[PDB]
Amino acid sequence: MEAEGFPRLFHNFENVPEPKECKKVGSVPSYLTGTMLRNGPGMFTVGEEEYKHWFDGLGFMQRYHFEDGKMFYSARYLESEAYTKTVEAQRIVAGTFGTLSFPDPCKTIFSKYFSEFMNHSEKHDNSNVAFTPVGDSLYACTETPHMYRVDLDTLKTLEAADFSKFVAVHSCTAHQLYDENGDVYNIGSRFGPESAHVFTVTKNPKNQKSENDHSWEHTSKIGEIKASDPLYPTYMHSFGMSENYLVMFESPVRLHLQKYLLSEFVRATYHDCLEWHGDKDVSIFILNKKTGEQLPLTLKMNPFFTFHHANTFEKDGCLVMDYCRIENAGKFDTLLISNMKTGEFQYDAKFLPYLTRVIVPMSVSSSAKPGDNLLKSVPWASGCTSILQDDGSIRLTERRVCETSMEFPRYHWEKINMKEYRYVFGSTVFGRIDGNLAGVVKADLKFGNHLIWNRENPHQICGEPIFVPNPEGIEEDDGILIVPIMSSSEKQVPFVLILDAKTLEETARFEIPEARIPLGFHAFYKPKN
Amino acid sequence: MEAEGFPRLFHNFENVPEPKECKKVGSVPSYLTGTMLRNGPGMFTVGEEEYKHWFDGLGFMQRYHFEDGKMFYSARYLESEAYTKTVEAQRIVAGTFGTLSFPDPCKTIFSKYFSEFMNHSEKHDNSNVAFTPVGDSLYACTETPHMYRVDLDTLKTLEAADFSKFVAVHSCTAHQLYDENGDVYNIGSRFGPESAHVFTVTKNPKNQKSENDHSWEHTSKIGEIKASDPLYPTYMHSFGMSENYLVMFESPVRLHLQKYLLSEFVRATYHDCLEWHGDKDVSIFILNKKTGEQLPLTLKMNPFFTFHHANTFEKDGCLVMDYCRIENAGKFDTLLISNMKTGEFQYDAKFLPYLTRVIVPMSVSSSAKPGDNLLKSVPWASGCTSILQDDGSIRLTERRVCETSMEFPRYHWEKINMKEYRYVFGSTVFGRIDGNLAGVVKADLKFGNHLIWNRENPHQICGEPIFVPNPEGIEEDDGILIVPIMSSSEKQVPFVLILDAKTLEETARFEIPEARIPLGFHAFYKPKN
Ligand SMILES: [Fe+3]
Ligand SMILES: [Fe+3]
Repeated sequence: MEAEGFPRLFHNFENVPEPKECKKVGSVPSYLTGTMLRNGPGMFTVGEEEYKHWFDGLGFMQRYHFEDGKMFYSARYLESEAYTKTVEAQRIVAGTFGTLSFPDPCKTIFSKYFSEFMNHSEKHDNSNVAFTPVGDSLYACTETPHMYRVDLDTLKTLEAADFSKFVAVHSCTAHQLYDENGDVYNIGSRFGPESAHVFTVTKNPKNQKSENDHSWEHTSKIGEIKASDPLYPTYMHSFGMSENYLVMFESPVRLHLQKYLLSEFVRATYHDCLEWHGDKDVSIFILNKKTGEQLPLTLKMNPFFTFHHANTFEKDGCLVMDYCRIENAGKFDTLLISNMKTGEFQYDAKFLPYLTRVIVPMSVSSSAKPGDNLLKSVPWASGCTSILQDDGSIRLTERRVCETSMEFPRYHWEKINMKEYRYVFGSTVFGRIDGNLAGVVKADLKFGNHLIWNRENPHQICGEPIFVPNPEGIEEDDGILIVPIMSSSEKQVPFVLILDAKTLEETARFEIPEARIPLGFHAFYKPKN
Repeated sequence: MEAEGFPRLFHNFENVPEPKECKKVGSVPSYLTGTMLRNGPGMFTVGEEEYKHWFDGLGFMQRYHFEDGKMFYSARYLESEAYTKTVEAQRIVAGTFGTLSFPDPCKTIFSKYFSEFMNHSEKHDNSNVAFTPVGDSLYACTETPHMYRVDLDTLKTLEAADFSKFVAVHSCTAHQLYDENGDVYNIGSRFGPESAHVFTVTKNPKNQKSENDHSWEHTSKIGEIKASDPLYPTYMHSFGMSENYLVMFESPVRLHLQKYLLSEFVRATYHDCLEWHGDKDVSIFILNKKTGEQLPLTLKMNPFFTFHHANTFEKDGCLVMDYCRIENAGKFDTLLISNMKTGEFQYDAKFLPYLTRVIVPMSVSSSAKPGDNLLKSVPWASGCTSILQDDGSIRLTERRVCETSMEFPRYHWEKINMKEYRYVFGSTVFGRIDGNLAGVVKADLKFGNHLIWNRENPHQICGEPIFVPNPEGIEEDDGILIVPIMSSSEKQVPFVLILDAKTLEETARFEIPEARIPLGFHAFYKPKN
């Protein structure tokens, strides 16, 4: 394992099976009682073989448990089929986002399988992206229907769950959204000659007669919207939800569907099948949550990609969408492990994300004429324009909310999910081209008074910040942020940073009693009460 | 069209239908009476679309006719099916090596054609590579069975010839070798679950019951050798021939056969389907020309690729093979038109070719022990080793003949084809990494002095040198070289350079009365007597 640099983060992690108390410096509030589960990649080499993409590493989950003003750390691999098969074969066996599976001599274009492959859907279950709450439990997810319930206290892998038993989808996001009733929404792709994006809701099994309090059984299709090009449907990482609407971008990142359906024979990864179609406008697709009907407006924007939406809400007949905008994501080669090991991913200017707002008029007034900015009468919409076109469509321009590049956006879900709001917290892990020292950004959506927490040295890397509210608080930022601080150097111990969300001033940190924590993805904080 | 640079060479050429006398400076020998036909790419744009690879341009043939101490120039497109379809087009209609045609909406994996595609074979007849003599005529060839007879005087496209009507191959080289009897040898690939390399002879249609004196009908399989990996057979550009043997390299450039067979659905070019398998040794495959039996020796080398073999001959029970060795050819992306337009192709150090010799022992003595260099008692084999292996195989190492990078090798075919010899003439068109000005190289295979003719300015590009013998001569180099000098500048007229082969000193040049001649490939000189 290398002493310093990003290669250090790509050596295999080992289980930390027993929770270890972490060295605390500072103080935490009385309401910091709960458990944060973090998902991400942890196994990058198997024997002499190496995974290719950041998204590929086998899921290695961590538990950050807060109790009596202390923090306890543990970590374990997810016991997926992908993991078990690879550990038992000491070879890369299961396909992942960007690494080939072992070639099967019985699956060639000259074998009988070539006559059966359309009947088959190969299970991809490296659920290393995030955790999704369903009733009383958390499920580890990736961008497939194949999930695992995970024990909050022990990180034990419990039973598998197959989303596609309830709705016919081939892929789906690992970023399901949920509301105050605990109902869980997703969008998935059903591939075919008329590929469609399928919008789903899963009712909270606790609020209804169910087989158990963590069941997915109450899952149904809300509606669906066809891909513009059925053979090149958009890739999708996340989507947005307001009180009444679900919204997605038809991005320039497209899946080459015929190549993916044949990928076993042409020996292509899912990653190989992504293409950047810069010659096409982005479209906004909006579905009514109650009727399942698509909003009848054509909504076009200049090309861009977003991994993550922030919050989404309705105001004055408009749909407000915040998201982290990337000018040209390509096909995500920037996040190949070879390009991250050098650190050069951080300086790919066209790939860096910036928090961005777009404002969609949900109706066009009868007095409006082509060329009119339909937002001109919306005072709070300054910096966005949504211009009526000659053909009745609308062209939307965005406002960059913050000049500091940021991603992994989070907000005060308990108070203002699906409502007008002021703050987005994010991380600068993707990089920066202006030399800024920022690690965590608190972006101000109303007055532009942004706050930052700076990385203390070049070996610190900020993870996704999680907002935990003060139960006795009233303002949107009355709470703390939990921020995992990863380390790319043996000179820097990893730690969990606790910030006052109002000021981004540190109140405590907890040093991890291990040399490394993963260059990970998303985390979920479950309060004890 | 730009005033200067390689982009000049990638604008479409226009027909020059009538021979134009060229401005002569200097003097030529009395025996320079004959016709040189040159093949190469000339049409690179169709409407606003552009072909992608150097190998793609539709064939544009030139005639350089030497007579009465004069040279006459004319040029015309080859009237293939591809050309005929394309002039009547506005987008790329005929697919080539590295460019797709427009997609057929009825040929998706969801259509009935997906059940029929293995029965269908699309004709690729852009015969733009070289000319091959068969009886009394010349045939324009590419790396497919589809050829055209071409009139020596008018460049008129005559009748098509389909090699696959006489032997079952899917592809074959455009670098057929021939002997003093006018027999024509090739190697072609028959793809399938046990892909094989098929070795062929075409008996001179003269001296035999034939439909005419240029017929391919007397074509038979000499034998065949299976690919080591039937789904990854080697790409092949050329091969070698001695008095009694045919020899080919199983190179690291491999065809991804499954991807190629499915290329209509995954929208891949043949070029896209080439891959560099750097982790594999090169194998030498040798076939006896008379008996069709494969040499029962296993012969391995460190990876490399060669476009062009030079001469090949037997001596003292060994098989001597000369060829232009490239360390890492990748999948030929260096020769994409985008990378040639910038001139940067000339400085890809691992892609540059170097004339090279390897020496194959055709038997292993009973006294030989593993670890023995089987060439140790062969005095002239210095710098080469063929070391017997523990498993009975032979591992061969090569000798770099000349330190100046060179390709398009030619030799004094009339005197020493298939015999021991001294000289290879070549061009530096592929580039150089040391800034040298060399244009034409005369390499000495007997450890002698290599001679060079230097380009006069950076806008001169040397084509393939052809050796024309002095009939009164005795020495191997008693003759002249004909060298097309292409121009990348409106300040430089293209011309044909006539060099004394003994000294590589110019005796004459003929200025072409056109602004450009193509960045072309191979040429054939047919003497008038
Ligand atoms: Fe994500
Ligand atoms: Fe060639």
